[PDB]
Amino acid sequence: NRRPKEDAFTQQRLAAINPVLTPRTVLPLYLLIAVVFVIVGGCILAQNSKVDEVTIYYQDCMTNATSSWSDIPSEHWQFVFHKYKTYNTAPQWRFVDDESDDFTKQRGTCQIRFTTPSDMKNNVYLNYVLEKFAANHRRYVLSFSEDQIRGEDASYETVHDATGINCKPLSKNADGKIYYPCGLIANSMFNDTFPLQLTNVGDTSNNYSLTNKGINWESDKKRYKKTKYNYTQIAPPPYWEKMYPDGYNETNIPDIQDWEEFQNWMRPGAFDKITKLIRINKNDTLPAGEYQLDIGLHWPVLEFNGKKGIYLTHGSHLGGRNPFLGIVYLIGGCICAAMALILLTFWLFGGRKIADASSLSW
Amino acid sequence: LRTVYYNMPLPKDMIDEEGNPIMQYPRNKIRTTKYTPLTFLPKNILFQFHNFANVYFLVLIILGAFQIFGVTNPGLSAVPLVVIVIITAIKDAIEDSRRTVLDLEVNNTKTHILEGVENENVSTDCKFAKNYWKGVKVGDIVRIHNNDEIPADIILLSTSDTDGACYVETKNLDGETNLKVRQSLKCTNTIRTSKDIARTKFWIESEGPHSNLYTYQGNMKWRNLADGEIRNEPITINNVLLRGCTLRNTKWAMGVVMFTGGDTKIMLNSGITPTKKSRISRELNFSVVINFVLLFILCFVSGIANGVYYDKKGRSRFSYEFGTIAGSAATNGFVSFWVAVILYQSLVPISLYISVEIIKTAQAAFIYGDVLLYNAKLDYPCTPKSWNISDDLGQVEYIFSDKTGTLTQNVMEFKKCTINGVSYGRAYTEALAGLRKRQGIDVETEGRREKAEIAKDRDTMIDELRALSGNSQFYPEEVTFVSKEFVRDLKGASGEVQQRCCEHFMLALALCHSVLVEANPDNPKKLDLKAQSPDEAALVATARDVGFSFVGKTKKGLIIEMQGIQKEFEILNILEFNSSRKRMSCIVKIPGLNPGDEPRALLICKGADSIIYSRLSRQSGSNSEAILEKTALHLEQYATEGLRTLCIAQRELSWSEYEKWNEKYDIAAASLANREDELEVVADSIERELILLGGTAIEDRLQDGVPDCIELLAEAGIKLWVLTGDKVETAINIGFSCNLLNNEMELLVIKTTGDDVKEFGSEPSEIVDALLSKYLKEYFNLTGSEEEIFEAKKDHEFPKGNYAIVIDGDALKLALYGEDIRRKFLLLCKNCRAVLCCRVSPSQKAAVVKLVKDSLDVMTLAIGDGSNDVAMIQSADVGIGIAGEEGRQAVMCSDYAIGQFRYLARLVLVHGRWSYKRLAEMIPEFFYKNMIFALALFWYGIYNDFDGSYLYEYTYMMFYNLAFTSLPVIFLGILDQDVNDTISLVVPQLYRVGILRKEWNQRKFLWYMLDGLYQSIICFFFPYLVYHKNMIVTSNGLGLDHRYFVGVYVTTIAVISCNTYVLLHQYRWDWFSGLFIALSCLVVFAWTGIWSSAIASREFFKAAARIYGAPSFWAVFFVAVLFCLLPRFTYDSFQKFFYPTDVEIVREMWQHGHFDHYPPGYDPTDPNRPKV
Ligand SMILES: CCCCCCCCCCCCCCCCCC(=O)O[C@H](COC(=O)CCCCCCCCCCCCCCC)COP(=O)(O)OCC[N+](C)(C)C
Ligand SMILES: CCCCCCCCCCCCCCCCCC(=O)O[C@H](COC(=O)CCCCCCCCCCCCCCC)COP(=O)(O)OCC[N+](C)(C)C
Ligand SMILES: *[C@@H]1O[C@H](CO)[C@@H](O[C@@H]2O[C@H](CO)[C@@H](O[C@@H]3O[C@H](CO)[C@@H](O)[C@H](O)[C@@H]3O)[C@H](O)[C@H]2NC(C)=O)[C@H](O)[C@H]1NC(C)=O
Ligand code: BEF
Ligand SMILES: [Mg+2]
Repeated sequence: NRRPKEDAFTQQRLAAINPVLTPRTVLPLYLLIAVVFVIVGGCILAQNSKVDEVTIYYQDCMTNATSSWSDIPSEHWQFVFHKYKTYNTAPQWRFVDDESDDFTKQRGTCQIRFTTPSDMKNNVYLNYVLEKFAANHRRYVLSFSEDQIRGEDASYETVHDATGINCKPLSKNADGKIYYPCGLIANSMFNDTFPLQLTNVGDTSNNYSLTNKGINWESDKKRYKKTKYNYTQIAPPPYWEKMYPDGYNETNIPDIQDWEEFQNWMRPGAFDKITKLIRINKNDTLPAGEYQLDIGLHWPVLEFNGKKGIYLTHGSHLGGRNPFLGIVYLIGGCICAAMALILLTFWLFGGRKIADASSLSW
Repeated sequence: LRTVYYNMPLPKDMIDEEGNPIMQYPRNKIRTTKYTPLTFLPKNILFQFHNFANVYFLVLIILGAFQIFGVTNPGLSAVPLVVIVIITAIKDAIEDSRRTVLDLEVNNTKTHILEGVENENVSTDCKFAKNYWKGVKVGDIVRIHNNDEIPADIILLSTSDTDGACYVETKNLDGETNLKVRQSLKCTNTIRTSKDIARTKFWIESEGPHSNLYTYQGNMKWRNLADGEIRNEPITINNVLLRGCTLRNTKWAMGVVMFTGGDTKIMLNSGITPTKKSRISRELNFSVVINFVLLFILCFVSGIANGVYYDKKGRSRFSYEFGTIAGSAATNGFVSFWVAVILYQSLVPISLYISVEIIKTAQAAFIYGDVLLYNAKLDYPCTPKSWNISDDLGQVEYIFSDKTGTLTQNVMEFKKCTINGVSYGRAYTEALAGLRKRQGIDVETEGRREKAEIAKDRDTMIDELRALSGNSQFYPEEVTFVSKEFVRDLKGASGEVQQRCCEHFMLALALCHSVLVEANPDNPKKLDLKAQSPDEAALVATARDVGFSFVGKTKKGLIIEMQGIQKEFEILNILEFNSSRKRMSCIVKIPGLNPGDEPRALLICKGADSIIYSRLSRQSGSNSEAILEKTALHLEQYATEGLRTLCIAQRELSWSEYEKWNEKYDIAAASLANREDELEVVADSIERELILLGGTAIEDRLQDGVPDCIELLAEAGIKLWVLTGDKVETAINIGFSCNLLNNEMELLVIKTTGDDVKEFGSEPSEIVDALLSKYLKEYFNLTGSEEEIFEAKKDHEFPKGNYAIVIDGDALKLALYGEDIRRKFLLLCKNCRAVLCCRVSPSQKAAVVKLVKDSLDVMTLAIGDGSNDVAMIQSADVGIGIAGEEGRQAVMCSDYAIGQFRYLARLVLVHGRWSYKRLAEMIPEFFYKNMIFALALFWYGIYNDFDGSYLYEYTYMMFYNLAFTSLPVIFLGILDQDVNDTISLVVPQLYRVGILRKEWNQRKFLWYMLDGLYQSIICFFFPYLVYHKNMIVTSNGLGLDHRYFVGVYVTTIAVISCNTYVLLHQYRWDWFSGLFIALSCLVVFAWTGIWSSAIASREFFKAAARIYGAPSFWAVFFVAVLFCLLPRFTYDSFQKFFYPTDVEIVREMWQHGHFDHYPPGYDPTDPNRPKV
């Protein structure tokens, strides 16, 4: 017949709970969430406060530093050490001109001598920070070639004519040799030569070694693969034309699978501040001493008033020193504990019965 | 003006070739459908584009197809709009294909058309061969048999009965429960067989199809045989069979077809089935405009802030990007405006009109598939026919019910009678007005009436031929006692004058009637009663059951089996019942006790009680004035129970005075003075001095739970106005039996008196049609107001005033004419506790609905069955049809179709009250859910100078409104229940939040827009403030600083905080919605666990390995889901403790076991329900 099927789904009789928010169940739900989030945020701020860091901005080293060891002004450097909270022994800095470079906008070597009163632990991260460099405009972040990242000898109509992501302003040069790391992202790669060690000032054969391996994820070598262009087909990018003065030989075409400093720059920063890892040591503790950074200056920032610096740290499991997560869990507890208190003291002094406040039968 | 020719070629008014006639009559096909198959696609697309976001999406495809803004894949972004328009149109065609299968039942149901050539035909023997209903054309000759419906408007030619009389059942055209007599034409009255009608040539000069049920004008012209001459013969309305009618008590009726298709009166009093966009659906366009303003503000801010960046000087755009042109842009905030329009386009989501339509289609599927709206007798479930207005059934304030077939069962039952001032009759009809004080434990009396029927059936076993069973015996009274007979002696007849009064009363009920005799083809030893009115069918059948079996009629008189013996009564005269008379009288002949004498003559008059007590004898010395107090007390007691009363009065005549009366009766019979008042005075002269035998009482049976359904609807604040097609006093009795008139009300009867409609003249002064405006003002001092209806539409009470409006239809035509009298007529009807509108046309039923719907801003229901209710069903906001054994137009034109009236409580108070609250919650939950995600594309604009880059990887933007968040919203709109289905009927006062419109406001929308604006600040700036210090968030220092990885932080907070916001705003956490909230929470981790293992991710390549393995992801996740949900879970907990709604308090009682003693599926409007 036409009698509908009675199976408790079609009759809308599924098993259910019907939760009713009484204050005997809701007010212990706030106190549980409030006690959890003040124990969590109390343990986050304890582990966050023990994160030491060294931030030295060196963008003014050609002009505000001379050929002798003078102090860095306090505008540029910040130290955080939890066992030495009144630490103010300023790092020194020195400029070596290198007149045979003939670039004159950013050349030479900036020699930074910082002092660390406490030792950073086993894994030491040497980041570089960039401020006011905008790597997040909508034409910048789409300008690269996905085919050339995966190690393919892509044509001109697959690096320039692709649909969303293409090397649109920087595809090929005047004679026609297409740029191998193309687009604005790979062209404007950060230049500054950082050393492969920290020179222990005051000691010999105790230099803290650093490396450019283990600088990106190991899983990025499945995507960044060695190229299959010949030297004839490709040319260096128009701002890489000083590292490669003769262009690409049959020996100097860069393997981007093993070159992890390129692989970090091809991941653009989301925000105005950019922090990318460039040196690491996974082996040794960095002892408490005065060390020396020797930065080959090649990267211009002062034409857009941007800063340019160094972030030496051993982070935490949350990463970096940021006081936000510990404060905002403690705010989440002290709000859930306060509005457990406000609704309870409104309940003992207002309050109603659970049966007959209904407007139908007044 | 049409002139239908038959059996004759047309004149030279056939100028149209390729098909000879010009006028092109419609075909006899009903439509009942929203779309014809030709213009389905143009009309359904415009119905979808009256939604304002659908012309918003169409603009984004036009503007996105230009390479100025650089939209990637401009032909793939049209795919989400195109497939939603196709899926909604396939759904609307499947919805509209189910109205066409009921058309094919109606257009194929086997009428009988003569096989003669019809010269009013298109281009593209002589038997009555069986043809289709759609094959009926204008000019056909149709033989309509017994008991089948009539195909078109038929000018009646001949009947099976001699002198050409029919009987039609106009309960489809009207509410008239009596059969109407339709006379055939006296020209073609001898035309009997199929060979006679083929040799007859004539034509009909008619008028236009003018939509008035009670009027027709026509001329039949036929050239006379053996004398060349035209002979006109007038055609009026009682010569006409209309399309809604059904031929009863006649073997065949032949006639000409004149009006087919939309020319018939039931089609002209109806319209095209409207599409009926719901009120929440209509008010959704204004909420989209609130988003068009919010989109405009965000694109205006981003358009001016981008141009402020493009005329700065010390920016890294000049050195490393190759936008080295320091000029070229002073205010380029036009091209940066509409980049943000493409960037922020998901702030009005594509999934809006497809989510809310899966809701409405699946809410219609659960109305269709429940067993408590299933009618087991008709084999008929509730059939939703409009699959998009289930939420309108939760806001209904006014019900405009029909009476006949809708409130009533079309079964009359003789229940009570008075014989010489003794009340004979036992019935528990509506003694349940006492539910205030005493219990509903009186199911013991329904068994106490039941044993008294069996004890009466075992006591009436004297020799009766057709004492068949109790199945045709509907008069339980064990006081049928023939007392002090066959006990003391054999002769007797000394005392017990009441026994002589009982057997003469029931004899008069077997004498004064016009009931004919036909043999039942099943069991031909038992014959049944073929009456005109069903009142007289119940009077003759109940005298048949107590002993006086009317077994036939002769040309001398009636054969009446008076308890075995078939005594013959010679009928002398018959005075037929009439509307002006309100009386039927029968002169019978007493037989002779003295030999050689011509004996006397007895007058037996029956009729209405109000006019027979005028016609009684005041000059008596018997008990003819002390019983008048007892009988008139009873007939007031019977009418307030809701029973049709009918006095029985007599006078014995001397046979010489009767011959003097017959001498004047033959004067008024040999002349044609029947239209004149000559015959009605001769009948009046004999009907003046009368002795009262007593009265009767007949129950017009309601449907099964009709006074229980109206009781639940009135407790919900819903107002019932019975709009009636038949007489005033009939609906007043149904008012008292449905508990709508209460016996202490003041019936404010309008009752116009003059036959003058406000149509012509009488401008400076009137004397006969200022009456209606007068006592509208006079009844506006007991209701002490004049005209203020702006204050009235702020009031949604019942009221408590114990008044009732009875307007008579002809006075309704003048109370609906001008603006100032409509305002006073509405204000009086709104202030009364019951409104009865009687003798009302199909146009005026729609007019009362449109008056209440347009003046007050309210929601109307309009249940009915019958083609007079179609215009009322179509012109209301919802329309309910009540289904029967037959195929009904009011079912096909309706929006829902229930088998019985009592299902309207289960339909409105359960399904509509759910479907209102399911969709008044979901729609603010839906715009909340999108803008928690789309606004983080704006808040990221602050940190890239509003240049126009995307925060999200492109598979997050596709699958947010499609996969990760789409299912908790949809299973809230389909399966959410504030309370159980029994509690919706135990507590009908929970319905009042829909009448007061307290669940869907544009104010409620703005707080969900403000709760959505707040959490996007939480969903963006909580991942921002863990990156903002030094951009390192991973435990191994390797860097998650890509913008797609920040978008993973934001999306996972937004998806979990949405799907747990939807969970907290569900009543009834069941296992089905609880499973698919969890699977929507776990498909955001699963898709990026799969898509970020492929090399096709292209920037995103190991996102789920790197982000989900980062402890800073799982620290941002729990604190940001807190601050998203904490200002709303606190506001609700403050609301639910100190300002609780009624439905929060009823849920508190339901947890405390105040409703556990009700069975699952408890139906209070059920006669066969258990005890509570
Ligand atoms: C452009 C490419 C197109 C390709 C094809 C597109 C998809 C086509 C799908 C095939 C057709 C599906 C039809 C489903 C019908 C469901 C409705 C139904 O069964 O009955 C309906 C039930 O109607 C109701 O009252 C309940 C509401 C219907 C709920 C389900 C609607 C399903 C169809 C519409 C959406 C389908 C999905 C469309 C995606 C494009 C009609 O009732 P009835 O009594 O008149 O039916 C006759 C019953 N008997 C036979 C017993 C007398
Ligand atoms: C728990 C596991 C869930 C697995 C997935 C289940 C999916 C269930 C879907 C049920 C219906 C609800 C969704 C209806 C369609 C939403 C379409 C949608 O939003 O997705 C589109 C995806 O676009 C596409 O290319 C895909 C088109 C697919 C269209 C699917 C239509 C589905 C109709 C289903 C009808 C029958 C339903 C049966 C009962 C559920 C993106 O729109 P957006 O607003 O999210 O983003 C706009 C921004 N851009 C332009 C950049 C993309
Ligand atoms: C990264 O390193 C390179 C060199 O190590 C930096 O210098 C860029 O050097 C190229 C070629 O040496 C310059 O192109 C030349 O510009 C001059 C003056 O406009 C023009 O005469 C030449 O024909 C050629 O176009 C380039 O201008 C120069 N970069 C800048 C910003 O001036 C480079 O600056 C470092 N940074 C970036 C973002 O690449
Ligand atoms: F007899 Be009806 F129009 F409900
Ligand atoms: Mg009616």
